[PDB]
Amino acid sequence: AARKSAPATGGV
Amino acid sequence: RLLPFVSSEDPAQRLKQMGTLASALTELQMEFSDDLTYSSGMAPRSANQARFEEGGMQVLTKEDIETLEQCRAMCKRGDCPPLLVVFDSREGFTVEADGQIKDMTFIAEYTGDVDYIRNREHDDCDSMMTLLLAKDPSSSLVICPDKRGNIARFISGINNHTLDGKKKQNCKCVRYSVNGECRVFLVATRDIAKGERLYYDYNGYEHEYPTQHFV
Ligand SMILES: Nc1ncnc2c1ncn2[C@@H]1O[C@H](CSCC[C@H](N)C(=O)O)[C@@H](O)[C@H]1O
Repeated sequence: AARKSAPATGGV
Repeated sequence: RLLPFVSSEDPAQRLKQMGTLASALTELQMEFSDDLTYSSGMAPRSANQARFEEGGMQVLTKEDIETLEQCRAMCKRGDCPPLLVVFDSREGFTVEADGQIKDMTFIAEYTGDVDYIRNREHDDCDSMMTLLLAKDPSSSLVICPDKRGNIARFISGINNHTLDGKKKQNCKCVRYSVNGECRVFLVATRDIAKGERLYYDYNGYEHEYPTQHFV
């Protein structure tokens, strides 16, 4: 599968 | 700190904007949904607990929660963020600013049906988004806007393979704990001008999205 992903730490 | 977006002042322009989204959703056989949705056939809401995130998850502060709720209320009364969905020959549907969007502005929540990653091993959807990455991989969750979703699933990503691609990034996708649940939001990372196409990094955390062919 192709999956976009984002961090859960580190703010913007 | 999160800033609320500024909707276009002319109501006709907001109408136009929402129209472009409605037509793109229609083209993809989707219904509009501005919230995460749950079901017993997939992943119950109880599975979405930020305390399950391996290595912890940053918590959204009372103040930013207030801003998030302001934006949600604006969307429901018809004040959408100033964004146009536009077809591009090279990228497919893309999203571009239709008014100014300042650095730090809330853009959208990434919405859709939430499901276990283990249930989507053989899914061809090109818009799956990580929600919760747990120590036990069979507990991890993903957002799937294949049937329902909002403008976030149409936003383009950068090419992670070129020195020039990161230069295009003007927003960022982040995950925050809100009232104990994981949530995925998009925020501007610099001032964005009208007509400017939105791009974020599809491979913020995991590198599970192939981008070598992106423009
Ligand atoms: N920078 C980029 N260059 C070329 N295609 C892109 C791109 N960013 C996103 N895309 C396209 O968009 C897909 C992610 S879903 C984003 C919406 C999609 N463009 C659509 O028409 O529905 C990718 O698989 C890719 O096909």
